[PDB]
Amino acid sequence: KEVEQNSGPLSVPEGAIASLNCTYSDRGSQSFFWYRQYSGKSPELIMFIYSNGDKEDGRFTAQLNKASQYISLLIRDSKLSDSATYLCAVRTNSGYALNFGKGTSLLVTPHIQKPDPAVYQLRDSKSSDKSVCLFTDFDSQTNVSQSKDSDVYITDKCVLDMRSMDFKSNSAVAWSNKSDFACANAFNNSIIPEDTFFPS
Amino acid sequence: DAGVTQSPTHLIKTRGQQVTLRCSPKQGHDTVSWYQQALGQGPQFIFQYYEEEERQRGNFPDRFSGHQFPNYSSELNVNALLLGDSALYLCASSDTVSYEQYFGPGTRLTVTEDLKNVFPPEVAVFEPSEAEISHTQKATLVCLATGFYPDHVELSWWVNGKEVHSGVCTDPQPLKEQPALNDSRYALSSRLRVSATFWQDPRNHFRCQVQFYGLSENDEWTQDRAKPVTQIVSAEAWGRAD
Repeated sequence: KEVEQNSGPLSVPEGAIASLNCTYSDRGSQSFFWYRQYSGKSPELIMFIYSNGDKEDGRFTAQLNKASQYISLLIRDSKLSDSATYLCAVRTNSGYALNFGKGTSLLVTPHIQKPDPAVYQLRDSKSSDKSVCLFTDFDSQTNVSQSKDSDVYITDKCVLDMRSMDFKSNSAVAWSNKSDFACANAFNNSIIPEDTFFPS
Repeated sequence: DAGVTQSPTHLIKTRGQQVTLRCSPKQGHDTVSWYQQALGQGPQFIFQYYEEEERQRGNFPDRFSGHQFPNYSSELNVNALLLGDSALYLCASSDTVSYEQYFGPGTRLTVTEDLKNVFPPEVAVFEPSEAEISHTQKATLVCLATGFYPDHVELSWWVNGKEVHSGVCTDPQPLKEQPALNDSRYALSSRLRVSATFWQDPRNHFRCQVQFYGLSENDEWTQDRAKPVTQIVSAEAWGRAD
């Protein structure tokens, strides 16, 4: 279609340079935009560019090459708060509407200083019988697998930041309604670190 | 707001009905562009209005109509609604001199088969394991909102009466409880991690708050269960010297 980018997701280590590219077909395109869209929100304009070369804005650099018909966004010193869908848009000629690409999901991944992979069981504060399993403190190379079983639910990995102690940790949560379920079983579908703690 | 505003925040409708969405451009802007955004896709252009005319139209059938009034504000009318119209509808404003399209906050439309598919979330907080506290000197609470439809909730954490952001991560997407079915309900989890010392103080109060966007008074309801209106559902835990 008119504007091309890969969905990804693309991972970039925290602090490293993130690079996103977009190509466009209309050689008469005159302005070029990058937007960022966090989950549950609208796109926010982060940069525009309209002549060949680089435009720098803090940690962001946009690059345009009208002869090759691409635009790029570079993010220096990638932050966890930079994880978002990044959307490029082109306006052909003046005052027209924007054509958007499909968006590239970017995941900025922290280095876990002291990996301590563990699965814990958490009880409902309102009745002991219901519980959840928490896989936590694994390193950023651990993939969490989507459940096989339709009565067992497993979330994606999320990264939390305890800001005052500059501490980052990964977690995923799993739960089920069948009693057959045990937290030792819970994340077997995933290739788990061999050194994983399983107290109960 | 002097920014782009839209109303309403959300709509839940059945097939064949119609909706009108409203947009006011940012102060100083005179052009409005409407877009439809499906999950995992880019905003798709519907039409743009300047000086009360439809200046461009994208690949949208005749059931999408628009209007721009003399004060620059705009409406999108969609009729003969189909299940596939479920989307975020975005309004964007611009002017004739600058390079600025800015998006409003969007209107989420769900078109469903029946309003009896609509359910509010149940919410529960799960307390940190003593195994974690003794292994890490940290304490992770999990909040789980389950059973909701449509899939839009906003989850926040409140510790001793104050909204917190540090130590929090909420799943960016809800998960489908019944992946194989169209009108599947959803779940969402969030974690809050605090020092074990903070959890161990029984004066500390932790509350997971889930805003649900559901039906209003304009919706008829003649099921037995409570009308699944827009509402907040919370759960809580208190700390414990274990």
